[PDB]
Amino acid sequence: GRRIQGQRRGRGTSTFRAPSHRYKADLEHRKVEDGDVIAGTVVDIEHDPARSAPVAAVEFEDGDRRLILAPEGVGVGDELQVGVSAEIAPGNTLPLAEIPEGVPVCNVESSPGDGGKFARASGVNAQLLTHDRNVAVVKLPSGEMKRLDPQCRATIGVVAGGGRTDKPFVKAGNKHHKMKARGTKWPNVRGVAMNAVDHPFGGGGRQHPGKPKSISRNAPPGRKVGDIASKRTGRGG
Amino acid sequence: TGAGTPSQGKKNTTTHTKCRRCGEKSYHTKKKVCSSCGFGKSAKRRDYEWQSKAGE
Amino acid sequence: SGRFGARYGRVSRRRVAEIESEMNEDHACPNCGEDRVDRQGTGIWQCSYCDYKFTGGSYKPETPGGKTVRRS
RNA sequence: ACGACCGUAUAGUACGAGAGGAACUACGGUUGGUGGCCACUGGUGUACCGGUUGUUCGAGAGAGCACGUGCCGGGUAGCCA
RNA sequence: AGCCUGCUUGAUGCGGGCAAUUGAUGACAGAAAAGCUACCCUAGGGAUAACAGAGUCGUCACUCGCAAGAGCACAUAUCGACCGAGUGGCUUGCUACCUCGAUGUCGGUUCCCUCCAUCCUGCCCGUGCAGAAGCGGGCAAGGGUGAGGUUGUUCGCCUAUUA
RNA sequence: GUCGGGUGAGAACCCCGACGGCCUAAUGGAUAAGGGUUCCUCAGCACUGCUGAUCAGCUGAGGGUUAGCCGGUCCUAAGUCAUACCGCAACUCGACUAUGACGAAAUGGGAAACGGGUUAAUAUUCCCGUGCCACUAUGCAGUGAAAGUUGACGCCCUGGGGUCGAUCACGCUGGGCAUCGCCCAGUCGAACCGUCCAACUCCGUGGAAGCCGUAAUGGCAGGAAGCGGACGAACGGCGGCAUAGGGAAACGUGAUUCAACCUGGGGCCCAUGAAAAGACGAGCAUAGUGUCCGUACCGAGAACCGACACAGGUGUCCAUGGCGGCGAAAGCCAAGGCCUGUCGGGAGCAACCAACGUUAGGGAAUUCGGCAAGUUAGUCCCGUACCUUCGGAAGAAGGGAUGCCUGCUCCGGAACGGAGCAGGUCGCAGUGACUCGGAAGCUCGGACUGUCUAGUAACAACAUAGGUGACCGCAAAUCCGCAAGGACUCGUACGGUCACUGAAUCCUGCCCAGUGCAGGUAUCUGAACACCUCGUACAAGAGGACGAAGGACCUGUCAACGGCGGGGGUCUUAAGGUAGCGUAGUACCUUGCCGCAUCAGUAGCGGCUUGCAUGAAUGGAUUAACCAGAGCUUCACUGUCCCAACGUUGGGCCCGGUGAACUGUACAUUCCAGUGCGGAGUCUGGAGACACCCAGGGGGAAGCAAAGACCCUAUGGAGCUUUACUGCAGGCUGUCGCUGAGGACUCUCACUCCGGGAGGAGGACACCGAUAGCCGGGCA
RNA sequence: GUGGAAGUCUGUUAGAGUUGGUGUCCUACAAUACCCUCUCGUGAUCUAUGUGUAGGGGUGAAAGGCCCAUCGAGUCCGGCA
Ligand SMILES: CC(=O)NC[C@H]1CN(c2ccc(N3CCOCC3)c(F)c2)C(=O)O1
Ligand SMILES: [Cl-]
Ligand SMILES: [Cl-]
Ligand SMILES: [Cl-]
Ligand SMILES: [K+]
Ligand SMILES: [Mg+2]
Ligand SMILES: [Mg+2]
Ligand SMILES: [Mg+2]
Ligand SMILES: [Mg+2]
Ligand SMILES: [Mg+2]
Ligand SMILES: [Mg+2]
Ligand SMILES: [Mg+2]
Ligand SMILES: [Mg+2]
Ligand SMILES: [Mg+2]
Ligand SMILES: [Mg+2]
Ligand SMILES: [Mg+2]
Ligand SMILES: [Mg+2]
Ligand SMILES: [Mg+2]
Ligand SMILES: [Mg+2]
Ligand SMILES: [Mg+2]
Ligand SMILES: [Mg+2]
Ligand SMILES: [Mg+2]
Ligand SMILES: [Mg+2]
Ligand SMILES: [Mg+2]
Ligand SMILES: [Mg+2]
Ligand SMILES: [Mg+2]
Ligand SMILES: [Mg+2]
Ligand SMILES: [Mg+2]
Ligand SMILES: [Mg+2]
Ligand SMILES: [Mg+2]
Ligand SMILES: [Mg+2]
Ligand SMILES: [Mg+2]
Ligand SMILES: [Mg+2]
Ligand SMILES: [Mg+2]
Ligand SMILES: [Mg+2]
Ligand SMILES: [Mg+2]
Ligand SMILES: [Mg+2]
Ligand SMILES: [Mg+2]
Ligand SMILES: [Mg+2]
Ligand SMILES: [Mg+2]
Ligand SMILES: [Mg+2]
Ligand SMILES: [Mg+2]
Ligand SMILES: [Mg+2]
Ligand code: NA
Ligand code: NA
Ligand code: NA
Ligand code: NA
Ligand code: NA
Ligand code: NA
Ligand code: NA
Ligand code: NA
Ligand code: NA
Ligand code: NA
Ligand code: NA
Ligand code: NA
Ligand code: NA
Ligand code: NA
Ligand code: NA
Ligand code: NA
Ligand SMILES: [Sr+2]
Ligand SMILES: [Sr+2]
Ligand SMILES: [Sr+2]
Ligand SMILES: [Sr+2]
Ligand SMILES: [Sr+2]
Ligand SMILES: [Sr+2]
Ligand SMILES: [Sr+2]
Ligand SMILES: [Sr+2]
Ligand SMILES: [Sr+2]
Ligand SMILES: [Sr+2]
Ligand SMILES: [Sr+2]
Ligand SMILES: [Sr+2]
Ligand SMILES: [Sr+2]
Ligand SMILES: [Sr+2]
Ligand SMILES: [Sr+2]
Ligand SMILES: [Sr+2]
Ligand SMILES: [Sr+2]
Ligand SMILES: [Sr+2]
Ligand SMILES: [Sr+2]
Ligand SMILES: [Sr+2]
Ligand SMILES: [Sr+2]
Ligand SMILES: [Sr+2]
Ligand SMILES: [Sr+2]
Ligand SMILES: [Sr+2]
Ligand SMILES: [Sr+2]
Ligand SMILES: [Sr+2]
Ligand SMILES: [Sr+2]
Ligand SMILES: [Sr+2]
Ligand SMILES: [Sr+2]
Ligand SMILES: [Sr+2]
Ligand SMILES: [Sr+2]
Ligand SMILES: [Sr+2]
Ligand SMILES: [Sr+2]
Ligand SMILES: [Sr+2]
Ligand SMILES: [Sr+2]
Ligand SMILES: [Sr+2]
Ligand SMILES: [Sr+2]
Ligand SMILES: [Sr+2]
Ligand SMILES: [Sr+2]
Ligand SMILES: [Sr+2]
Ligand SMILES: [Sr+2]
Ligand SMILES: [Sr+2]
Ligand SMILES: [Sr+2]
Ligand SMILES: [Sr+2]
Ligand SMILES: [Sr+2]
Ligand SMILES: [Sr+2]
Ligand SMILES: [Sr+2]
Repeated sequence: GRRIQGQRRGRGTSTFRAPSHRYKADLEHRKVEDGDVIAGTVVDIEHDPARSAPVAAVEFEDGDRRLILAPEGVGVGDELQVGVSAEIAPGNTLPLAEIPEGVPVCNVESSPGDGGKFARASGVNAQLLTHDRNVAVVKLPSGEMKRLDPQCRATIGVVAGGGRTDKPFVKAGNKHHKMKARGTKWPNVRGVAMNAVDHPFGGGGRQHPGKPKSISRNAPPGRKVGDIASKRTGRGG
Repeated sequence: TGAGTPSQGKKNTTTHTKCRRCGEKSYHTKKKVCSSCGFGKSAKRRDYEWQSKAGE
Repeated sequence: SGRFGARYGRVSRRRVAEIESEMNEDHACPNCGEDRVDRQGTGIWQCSYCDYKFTGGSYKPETPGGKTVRRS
């Protein structure tokens, strides 16, 4: 047959790539020698093309001007701090250790210094539950209890732009514009609507998948389609 | 719109041009590669054994 | 959702209404206390009175979870 | 290159208890087919004459263009049914 | 079961062979083997089908012989079983003779010629022919056999006219 | 096109005049690509040109393109390449990371030029006049100098400033017309230098508790109006430029509406609308330098692509010429262009054909079907049903009005803007042409806008928002690469990947037996290495012990593939079809039965319904709006029909010139029968038949065009499928190497990841190399 | 009343497309053309140039569509007589 769409993606051609040349900044926690003294002033709020959420421009004491993953409630003029001794207020970054338990956190690092990996999407937030001298237990937006090095930096508060998902797109044209700002091929043609040569579900006098949709974890690319290694399906039970 | 005559009208793009190295009008000015001698692609001269019958 | 005419159906435009209705109400500025906050774009709000530009929800200047941070 | 039908007189007669109800023959007409013709009626008639919209020739007069007449009304010859 | 033999040579291991028995190929004189294509492609075949032609004529249509029977009585005004004998070539089936380097489909339409097993018209015979209207039969192909509703329909069903 | 004339050996088509026409977003003007001399002159007609030719994009020979201030050149965009590094058996191959370079000629950014004149052909390039920019040198000034500003930016609505154009008023200059007094043209004048400044922002004064302001939003004791001031715009005004230039002459003044250009206010985003060089910041005089490349012409119904001088295709700007009107619409007309969408002559000009006008009475009877044609139509007033998601349906439907002339009213600053009134009056007809909906109802489908088979399918098919399920915490899930590496990803669960369903509304039942996926698993089964036994002086080999994933077995799961019958008052094989809907786009029987409607209805709609063989995200039911989607009915209308006629234009027919192709075994004036491989112009028997030519519609030549695409055959091909055969990738899992210290455990030193580094996390695992078992139409 | 939203409506504005005529053409003007009708025309819009993705691979709102008159696996030459 022919390579299915999922396989064209991998080649990374223009159609599947993200409009990077159009993206603003790589919202990473600043690197501080130590001491925490580092503080800056929010100079402006901006739109982040890559996350459909607002992002804050900050001017740091030592001259550095960098965009920041802004939590909800940050406004121009406000003063933010990054360091072990940073005050415990929204918009401030410090290691999970210095953070009091029971406080909403965002843009959590996976390993100390990476710059933040978790909870960065619109209106989401991690929850710092347990502390320790060895492990910091954080509840991620997915509900999972993640164990992280207490040295992993994070920002206090939830991410800005919450509720974005509440409003329906209403029309194809609205999806269209968003999609044009992401690394995604859209619209999507159903597998079952294609020819047998283009997809494992193609063919047939009438549209219907050929075999069952739950495919094995070991299936090769080109065949792994439908419900991948489903532990179950449906809504029943 | 037909693939034939009506679609031949839009052809005013220049691609293959006189090649600096070999003299043939095969230097693709967009690719900057000569389809005849390989100029732009190879220091060596484009050449293939299939350009002649196997035993000759 | 009247610009949507007889298209899309109830729910889709019923929500667009409530959402945009709460979105355009005059909001009490966090800086001063005036109800003069207007959205400038996605998640971006500004007070026409004192010019305080700040981040908030996508369609509301404050979200449930946002209001939680303050507490704890 | 003529085929067929209806109607009237025959006759409310012959026949028949009655109900009902013919024919020969002589007439008038209709229909289908056929050939021809245009006085009559009808169609056409970008011959022609008139009305009138827009625009151009300054107005007027008189005209062009608007598809092979701008549009509308009338219509001779001829050709037609 | 006995014997022959293995690369310089001896020993051992483990092989190679002469004769034969047993193990299966049932597509049974032995390949190890599932489908779709209307997206299709090539070679060819009238060596082989679909239209049509041709042969046949069970089928079909029509006829005749015999005439049980009924027809209030009365075979033969009329209807007419069984069985028997035929004609046609409109239906259908059979065949594979013609054509696969091509004989374009059904229905309709338009236009022309024809057949008679006659629906009307002309002339007749019988009647279970009073008359009128019928029913059945004979000669006869000059002319006529029209308009409409459903359906692609042919066919057919239905409507109002009609000789 | 026509009449005259010119040139010439020769003139329908080469040129002049007149008369008649054609083109108005183009048939005019400037250009991009592309072409490449096609441009200009002279001389020609063998070639090319749909006829002719004295003509030409043709032939021959000469000539023509002039730049500091127009492009290139310079900058960077998506992105490309080169070198280095790494991979690869290898390279002209390959991804990343560095460096460098490349990448925009109309149409991204960008130092600077205008007016006139001149040539056969160039022209912001030459010449004349005037101006400007950059660099450098000299001199005076200046110590400032890099912070910042600019370059530099989306979509929708809109105010203000304002030029050209157009129009109105009056004057001047010139022309036209000649029953009036009208009608047309002109009335000019740049870059540049100087100056003026609305809006925005800000300051002082002031002191509003209700005022200020807008087309609209809006503004204010955190200080409104008013007043004064700072900063501050035009390709704009004004003065110079200019006893420059241009004009035969006059060589105007005001106004309105105002493209360009300038400057503001508002609204929208699950969309956020480049960068870099450069400029400004940062004075003036004088002088010198400013090289290199492009520059003709066409830009299309003859200069480009399509084999052609091809009715096709082909980007940009002129979008403000007059009347008209809502208008960048029609129609008519200027400026400008053309008679080359390039063969002519003749016949009242027949048949027949292409386009088309008009047809009495009937009015869809025509046809599969109203196909084709027609009907309606612009604007204002009145009025408007079912249904509905309350938006819509709706221009529903239906009714009335509509010109001209005279005198006026109202809105507005006014328009050469708009809305009305009174009176008079013409026609068959006042949206008089042109422009310009036919309307209504029922049913099916898909919610809607949107997509598609370039070249027979526009649909009910694809998409879509919405609904749902699946995978994954990021050293992830999914995917590409042999590798080095890479997409997703400047992304992180409100994410994005993989699938199904397909707006809204009411809903979405039962089944886990089979198959799929997933989890678990005492016991069973389960490979290789190592280990143990036998065997062999060793080895082959036989067997044992241990046992990973996987399987057996158990469980979960149907918005996972799918299933929801026969029989009786359970059986196969898990369950046995629930809400709904139903003769369906699914119903074989079938034109089912009843009703509606018609003279008559295999249609259509409503009801019934045992459903050959409906049914719930293989989604069910239903549904407003939408639709070049399928079917049905009504009103209106009509040459679709009854049944055809006459007319218009171009052909056809005759004449001059030009001048192919298809096709051809031979013979050939046939017809009726027969015969024959059963479908004969050619055989047989008869009949008929003097030769040739013109026009015609096409009966035959099983007419011409294509080695039938249907069917079958071939130990033919290809695309596709799968629990066909055989293999190959890939995933999981064990084992050996890397690999180290002290049936479960700790550590650190390799190795991996995070961190700028210090160091942190992990750790003999993982990655990688080798091999073994399982899965494996993803691929051959 | 103001305001002026909309994958909103009318529209041969430009521009894009193509329902029917099964019209004309079918040795064509044309190896996909001509005319009338018809659809879209502020947006998932249309369009120019530049740039990227390459053959069991692309690209595909999916028609086995498209990748230079070529596609159920392009073209060229070679294998090859
Ligand atoms: C065009 C062509 O194939 N020409 C060659 C031959 C075959 N043929 C023919 C055969 C079957 C059929 N059909 C008719 C309908 O049923 C299916 C077969 C047919 F129409 C015509 C014919 O006449 O000449
Ligand atoms: Cl999304
Ligand atoms: Cl240029
Ligand atoms: Cl304003
Ligand atoms: K045949
Ligand atoms: Mg970031
Ligand atoms: Mg994209
Ligand atoms: Mg889809
Ligand atoms: Mg399909
Ligand atoms: Mg497949
Ligand atoms: Mg579906
Ligand atoms: Mg389905
Ligand atoms: Mg044995
Ligand atoms: Mg045999
Ligand atoms: Mg035998
Ligand atoms: Mg073949
Ligand atoms: Mg045969
Ligand atoms: Mg007889
Ligand atoms: Mg006769
Ligand atoms: Mg000359
Ligand atoms: Mg010139
Ligand atoms: Mg021409
Ligand atoms: Mg009539
Ligand atoms: Mg009929
Ligand atoms: Mg029609
Ligand atoms: Mg007034
Ligand atoms: Mg139906
Ligand atoms: Mg649709
Ligand atoms: Mg097509
Ligand atoms: Mg369509
Ligand atoms: Mg669908
Ligand atoms: Mg969603
Ligand atoms: Mg969905
Ligand atoms: Mg979804
Ligand atoms: Mg029914
Ligand atoms: Mg024939
Ligand atoms: Mg053949
Ligand atoms: Mg076949
Ligand atoms: Mg095969
Ligand atoms: Mg790293
Ligand atoms: Mg295969
Ligand atoms: Mg492009
Ligand atoms: Mg198909
Ligand atoms: Na017989
Ligand atoms: Na007769
Ligand atoms: Na009938
Ligand atoms: Na000529
Ligand atoms: Na000025
Ligand atoms: Na006008
Ligand atoms: Na639309
Ligand atoms: Na099951
Ligand atoms: Na079912
Ligand atoms: Na449509
Ligand atoms: Na007619
Ligand atoms: Na003939
Ligand atoms: Na194939
Ligand atoms: Na309102
Ligand atoms: Na069309
Ligand atoms: Na290929
Ligand atoms: Sr990052
Ligand atoms: Sr980083
Ligand atoms: Sr399928
Ligand atoms: Sr359930
Ligand atoms: Sr082009
Ligand atoms: Sr190269
Ligand atoms: Sr070589
Ligand atoms: Sr009588
Ligand atoms: Sr009587
Ligand atoms: Sr005329
Ligand atoms: Sr009219
Ligand atoms: Sr099968
Ligand atoms: Sr099919
Ligand atoms: Sr058979
Ligand atoms: Sr006879
Ligand atoms: Sr008779
Ligand atoms: Sr028949
Ligand atoms: Sr029947
Ligand atoms: Sr001559
Ligand atoms: Sr010339
Ligand atoms: Sr460059
Ligand atoms: Sr430019
Ligand atoms: Sr625009
Ligand atoms: Sr104005
Ligand atoms: Sr020029
Ligand atoms: Sr031009
Ligand atoms: Sr053209
Ligand atoms: Sr075309
Ligand atoms: Sr003119
Ligand atoms: Sr000529
Ligand atoms: Sr008339
Ligand atoms: Sr009809
Ligand atoms: Sr009818
Ligand atoms: Sr009306
Ligand atoms: Sr298309
Ligand atoms: Sr729904
Ligand atoms: Sr199961
Ligand atoms: Sr039931
Ligand atoms: Sr539905
Ligand atoms: Sr003829
Ligand atoms: Sr629209
Ligand atoms: Sr429209
Ligand atoms: Sr058609
Ligand atoms: Sr027509
Ligand atoms: Sr054609
Ligand atoms: Sr508009
Ligand atoms: Sr070959």
